[PDB]
This record gives sequence, C-alpha cells and structure tokens, in this order.
Amino acid sequence: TDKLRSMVRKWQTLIEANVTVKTSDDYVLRIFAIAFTRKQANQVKRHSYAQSSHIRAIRKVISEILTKEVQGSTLAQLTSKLIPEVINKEIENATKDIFPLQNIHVRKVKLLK
Amino acid sequence: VLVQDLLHPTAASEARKHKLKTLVQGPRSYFLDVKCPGCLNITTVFSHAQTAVTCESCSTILCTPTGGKAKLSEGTSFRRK
Amino acid sequence: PVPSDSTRKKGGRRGRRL
Amino acid sequence: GRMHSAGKGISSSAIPYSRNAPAWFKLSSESVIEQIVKYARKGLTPSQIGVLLRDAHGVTQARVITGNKIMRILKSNGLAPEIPEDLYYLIKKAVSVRKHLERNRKDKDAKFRLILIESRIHRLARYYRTVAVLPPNWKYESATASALVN
Amino acid sequence: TRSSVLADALNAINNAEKTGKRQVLIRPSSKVIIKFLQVMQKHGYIGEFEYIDDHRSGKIVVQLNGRLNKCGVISPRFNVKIGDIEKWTANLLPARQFGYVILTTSAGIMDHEEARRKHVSGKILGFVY
RNA sequence: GUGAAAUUCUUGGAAGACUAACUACUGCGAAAGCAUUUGCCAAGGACGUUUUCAUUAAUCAAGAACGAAAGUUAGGGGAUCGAAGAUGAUCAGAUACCGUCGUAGUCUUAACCAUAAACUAUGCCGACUAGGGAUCGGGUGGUGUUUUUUUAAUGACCCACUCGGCACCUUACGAGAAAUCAAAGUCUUUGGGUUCUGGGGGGAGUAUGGUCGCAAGGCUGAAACUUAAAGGAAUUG
Repeated sequence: TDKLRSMVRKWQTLIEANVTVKTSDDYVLRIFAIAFTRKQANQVKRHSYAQSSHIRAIRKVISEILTKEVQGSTLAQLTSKLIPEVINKEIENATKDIFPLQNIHVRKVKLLK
Repeated sequence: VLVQDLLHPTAASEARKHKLKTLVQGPRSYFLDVKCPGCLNITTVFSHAQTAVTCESCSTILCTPTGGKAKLSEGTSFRRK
Repeated sequence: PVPSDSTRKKGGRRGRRL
Repeated sequence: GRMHSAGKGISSSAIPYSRNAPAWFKLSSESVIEQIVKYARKGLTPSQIGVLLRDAHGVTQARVITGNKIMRILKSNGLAPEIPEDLYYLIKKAVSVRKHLERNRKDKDAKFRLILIESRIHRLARYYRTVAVLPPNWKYESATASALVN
Repeated sequence: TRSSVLADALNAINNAEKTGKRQVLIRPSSKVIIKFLQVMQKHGYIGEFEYIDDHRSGKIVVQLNGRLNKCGVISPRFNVKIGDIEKWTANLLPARQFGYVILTTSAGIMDHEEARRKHVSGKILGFVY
C-alpha cells in the first residue's frame, strides 16, 4: 500500500494490467500488475514518459505472460512461480527491447473462486 | 551579419536549412542502384519508396515502407545514381 | 478507504463558508 | 494554411532546377509511355502511377521526358475516367464517413468532419463544373452518390 | 493569403532600412517590382539589385545604400486625373522639393514629375522619399 | 454532530457513480470539452515525398450545424450530493451563513433550451522585424553510446540540424495613458485583404414592435425626462 505510494514518482508513466483466470481446478483468480517506465540513464530530458502505443503493447505483453503462467499447474505451483519473480523478470526480458521498466510487480494476491 | 551576401551563401550552412527555405531550392532525395546478387540486373531505387519494391525476377524483397528514407533490405550492394 | 473518486462531497459548491 | 483545419504545416515535393536531363538516365519516352498504358490497363490512379514510376522504375518526372503528364496521357489514350482523382477520393471518403454515420448516430464530431468534407465536395466540384470537366448540371447528393462513386 | 506583392516588398525594404541592413531578398518577384526598383534607382534611393531565377517567380536581392526614409504603397490604385497629383503630393510628401509619388500610366510606371514632363496620367502606386 | 452546545445516534452481495495518484506551465479537440483495460470504426494534425491537380483562394451579410452546467418534457435509473421546505440554535432583528432530515434535480434513453467570466476579458488571413535555453510530435546526419548473442539490428538515450506546436525568459529598436505588449510592433513618415461593434452617465437591455421556444427565457430593441460628471492607470502619515 505505502509500498505502492513509494513506487509513485512524478514525470513517469504507470502501467497496470489485469486478467481473470481459472486454475486447474475450480479456483478462479483475477491478478493485477504494476510496472513503471524507468529512466534509461544517460538521459538529458527530465521526465522519461512512454509513447502511449508503447503502453498498449506493454500491457498486452504483461497480460500475455499472466495468461501463460496461470491455468497451468494450480496456485500452489503458481505461487512457487510467483516467489522468485520469474514472471517479473520475464516481463523485464520481453519489455526491455522496447523500453525497459521499473517496479515490475503483480502487486496483489486475491481469489474470486 | 548586418552586411553580407545572399548571392553566395556558404555551403554547409545553406545545406543546414530545410529544403524549402534554401536560397534556390533543389531537393536532397537520391536515386541509386540496388543489387541483391541473386539477380545481377540493377534496380534504380528512390531514397524513399512507400511500397515494397522487390527484386526484378526472384520475388523476395528489396525495401520496406518507412517514415523516412527507405530501408535497404540487407541483401544489398549499390552505386548511388 | 481511498476512493477512485466519486460520490459528490457534502458542503455544496461554494463549500463550508466560514 | 489548412482550409478546413488549424495547422500551418509545410510538407511537399520540390521539382529540381532541371528542365532537361538526368544524364545518368538513358531510356526513351515511349518505354515509360507503354508502362503508363500498362498500369492504366491494370487500373491505377495517376498519383499511384507517378509513385510507382518514381520508386520502382527510374523515372524522375513525366513532364521532363514526355511533354504530356500522366493524366494528359490517360485522357489522350482514351482511359480517363468520369471524375478526376481528387474529387473521386473526396466522394469516397464522404461515402465512407457517411456510412460510418449511418451505423453510428452518436458521434457529432464525425458529422462535423463529414460536413467539412461536403464543403470541400461543393467547392472543388464547383471548380470542376466551372471549367466544364464536369457537365453543367452535374449534381451531388448522397442518394445519387451511393451508386455514383462505388 | 498573399493578396498583394509590392506591399510585402516595400514592407521588407522598410523593415530592413529601419534595422540598419544593407541588402534584402524579396519574393515572389514580379515585373512591377522591377519597374519600381528601376524608378527608385533612377533617383538613386536604392543602390543596385539583382534578379535570381528559380523556375517559379525568381527572387530579388537588393543593395540599399543610405538614404531611404520611407517607401510606401498606396492601396488601392486610385485613378489620378492630372489635377490630382497636387492632392496626393500635398498629402504624402515631406516637402515640395523632394520625394516622388510614382504612378502607373499607359506610358509605363514612372514618378510624378516625369508625368508632368510627358503629360499623361493614370493610376497611382506609391511614394518614395 | 459543531466554534460550542443542540435537533440528531446509543441495548437499536446488489445498486449507481467515476476513472484518484501517474496529471505536467504536457498532449489532443472548431469551440463548448477529454484521463481504467481491451477491441473495432471513421477520421485529424505534423513530418516525409523527384506522386498527382493547376487558382480550385481569403474573409464571410443572408443563411444552417455544433455548443459547459443548470432549467423544460416522456420513460427509466434513483448509489451520492442537494436549490427549495422542516428543525436546532446564534444574533437586537437573521426568513441565512453552522449542523440534522432532506423533494425536485443529480445519472441515463428520446427531444426543447443555444445559455456562461463560451475570458486570451486581446476578430480571421498574409508577410517582415531580436536574442536565449528548455520541451512535445516528426524527420536527417554521427568513425555517439547503450543493449549481447557474435557483431549487428532494433529500442532507448547522447550529439549537430530542421520543420510543425503549447509555452517560457530577458530585452526594446518600437508601441502605449500607463500597467505592460514579439505582438497590443512594421500608424500623422497615417493605405496588404477582410467580418463585427461603439459614440458621456442614468433612464434601461426598461418601454415598444417583431421573432424562436410549451414555458422559462433568448433574439431584436427607444424616447420623454435628468445630470457634469461617470470611468482607466502611482506616492509618501
């Protein structure tokens, strides 16, 4: 919560993704995402915003990875995936060729079934 | 400044301008001659293309549409003109 | 309980006049 | 700047100083005349012919080597269409935005842009009706246009 | 839009003579302007100048030596009729001794004293002093 | 519950809204205006262009469209605030600013209304005239860099430049009553083109007639009489 507030710096862009997904058995969960565009240092210009079709494709690749990891091998094993941020560094790997990021997290854990 | 010539502007400075705002205008875009050596028959290609001008006979590619200058598609060797 | 702001605030437009 | 919008931007071609050669260039007039005739048999608009003979073939400009431009050639070789190209694209955009309004009643901004397009239709079609490249009694209306343009 | 041209020519020339300049480049360069400049050069109020030839209109580059007070255009071209040169030179000349109200007759563009000497009349362009 | 008491409270998953932060002296849109994700639709600007056309243009009386909120009408929605009205005080009076309950409304589908500080309180187009650094979009050059994989490529960033913006900062040659203004400059040395409006203050946007609207309203719009002022810009107790 206050972690999220410490995340929020001005002059930069917020990227949130969200997806609803069932596990193997009848347990459905909506997972979130937070990711901030970081300054790729050697910057002169002060802000480092994104380019707003960047944000579309970044949200889509994040949601894609969120769909690929879940509905395979239930939330026990999916939590075992979520612990060492294999997912978040995969986000880093897939996103970094366009604009890298910072503060890459899924930010929440909650069920709805 | 305040006493000088525009009948003889200096070269790189007059090349520094936008193309329209030069002294007597004449553009900067170029023709050249792309070879993808599968065909030794040369294709004269403009600096920009808007369209995938391919090779002459073997149908593959020579260029992609860009915002700026056309992208020579890496099987390439060329004289300019 | 921070809202994603809605549900118009009491006091009116010109506010709490004192 | 910008008859129906707010910009002032400059963006254009620029014909060179030459009213003669290239002199890297060797070919004859008749060759690219034949190529124009060929692409007209394919059915392209003279902008697209100039584009394609620019990038694909080595032609610099039509009027330097061949003293009749592309639409002079299509008119001269009996392949000129009914309406010229720009007026055609305006009515094409018009019937597009009109159909977009025919399924979407809710967007008034699209209606504004449509009315600007119609104003350009009336001004440009009036220029064409002036110099008799339309028939005097040429009429525009959407009821006719739906079958007219396409 | 660019509704008049000699207007913008004289405007550029006055704004240059104001800010101390020595040369100008004006555009789009009509014949009428060339006549006007030759009229001024005949009295010497500008130095010399030079046409350049693009394939649209040409452009002009003028040397302006030291002596232009104001070179202005009257708009629109009013129909002077010989007895009205006394009117216009009363209004828009600094004195009775110098300055020239130049005017366009059937016999060409020329200043008012040449219209006294050749005894024609017509429309008016402007004024140089 | 407040400034304090008090009216007020004490065994007593649905609904509707809206997209906080990121939100900037930043972008877009003819304005009025617009911030979740994704989709599609139709556009639009700038840049590029050795593609096309050849005056097709600029401003627009008449005439139409659009047009914040609130108000009006027929459903619905009805989660919240809340003109009105009711308390309960305070104050001399207080019909209120303060609280409590709060109907219409607020939200939406189908139509009027066409109004605002619709304010930049600065018509629209055209050029010319001065320095400076930032910043948005785009494009060009580079023995710039990053990224690693094997160099690249890309993508980001750096650098030199160029257009098209929203801006800024200093000046002042100029302008102005001054405040201030890169236009409010290029105006007595008065003419680039063009639509609208004004002629002391009150009477009064009243009367009157016309006009749209169901109405509210808007639009259009005086005289008699009266008076010598009304108004915009700096200093010292």
